[PDB]
Amino acid sequence: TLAFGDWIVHRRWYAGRSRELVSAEPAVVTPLRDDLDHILLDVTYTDGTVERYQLVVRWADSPVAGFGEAATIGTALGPQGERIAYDALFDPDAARHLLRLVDASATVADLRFTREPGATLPLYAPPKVSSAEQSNTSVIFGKDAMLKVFRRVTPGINPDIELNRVLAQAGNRHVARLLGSFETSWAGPGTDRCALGMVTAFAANSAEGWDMATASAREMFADVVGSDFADESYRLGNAVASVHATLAEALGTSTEPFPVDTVLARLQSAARSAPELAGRAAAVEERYRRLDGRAITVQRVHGDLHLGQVLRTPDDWLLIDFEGEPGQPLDERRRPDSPLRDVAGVLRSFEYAAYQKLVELAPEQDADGRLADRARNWVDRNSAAFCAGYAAVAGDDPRRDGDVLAAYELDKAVYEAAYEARFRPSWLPIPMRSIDRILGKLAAALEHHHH
Ligand SMILES: [Mg+2]
Repeated sequence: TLAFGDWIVHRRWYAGRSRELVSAEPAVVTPLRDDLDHILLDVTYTDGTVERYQLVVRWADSPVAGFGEAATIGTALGPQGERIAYDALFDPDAARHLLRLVDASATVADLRFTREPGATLPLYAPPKVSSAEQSNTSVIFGKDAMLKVFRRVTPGINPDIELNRVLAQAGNRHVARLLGSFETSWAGPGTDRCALGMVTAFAANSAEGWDMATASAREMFADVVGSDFADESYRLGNAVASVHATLAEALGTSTEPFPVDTVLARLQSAARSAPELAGRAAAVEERYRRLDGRAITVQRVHGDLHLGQVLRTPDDWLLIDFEGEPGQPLDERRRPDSPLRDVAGVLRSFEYAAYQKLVELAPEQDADGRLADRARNWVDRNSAAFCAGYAAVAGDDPRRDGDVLAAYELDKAVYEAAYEARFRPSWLPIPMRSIDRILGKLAAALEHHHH
């Protein structure tokens, strides 16, 4: 008996949105220590839907200084008197205990922990909660590993754990290597699995691709595009193609028709959010319909790839965060898709990294368009370098199937336009300019005029 409902609604990882909660009750309580409980908490809404959250509770018989407001869940009487319930993920000892359960591949009631074979976990290292992690809770152990504990939990195979495991077990170096994970069942022993968390190698001294790209795209007086960031873009292309190759080998490839109806439905929806799109919708639809019946090769992919999802360590580019297409249910997130769609996601990301500058300037600051010209030249240079690096590993240039590639870029830009129109109108010119450019790129490719 803790007032879970009163506490959870204030948490940044709580996704109740505006909704009235009917109840918030533990579905399963699993003791880990005499003062540590693992809880699956079911929150029920007025429409009858239930959303499950994972909580770990540290009990204290007296107020413990280290915990702040967000980590204080409530109070209850126990067998030795009054107790305060804290969010145990903010307790270094409790976080270390979870890491030790992973290390041992322990089974505690219906909780199953597993250490990846041959992995070493930093049981000695100081645990610190990462403030950057928003949707889940992450605890970084020294400079060696990160424990990510899922907050909202759902049944089925977790794609981030699944694909990271495939990549690590195959020896692919372009990941933050999976070191362990843990899970439970959805409705007691013998029912659907429910992933609970993961442990990955942590890279100190890394840089986010988006930060490196934007720094390059902002260098003053850089009218002659430089080779240093092109070299990085090439190495990034190598890494993405290497990840795709490992995934294709492990999880297979297959053929499907280009998904004309799906991209048309996205276009129809987007055009409702962004009226600017109506003027382009007929042209977009024509290009998509030219792909009706086109067979495409599909495989397991990253699914939400952009420069925010890649890290440069001193030695390599890594891809992270394989949960898949945002907003989609788990089954959909595990569908195979074209590797060219992941390539398209990086190309869109280059466009934003260069053109963010322009939407933030006053018109008078680029009256003759010379900074816009530089942005275009920078995107072209680094897109070519990325595709070339991809080709060097894949043995096939993504630009070869240029029609399919451009159609995926176009579908992303249509979706971006709807987003910017709703949430950031000043950024709308970025995907609108892309749509007109890509319409020509795609028309050229559909006629086999691309290089
Ligand atoms: Mg991410």
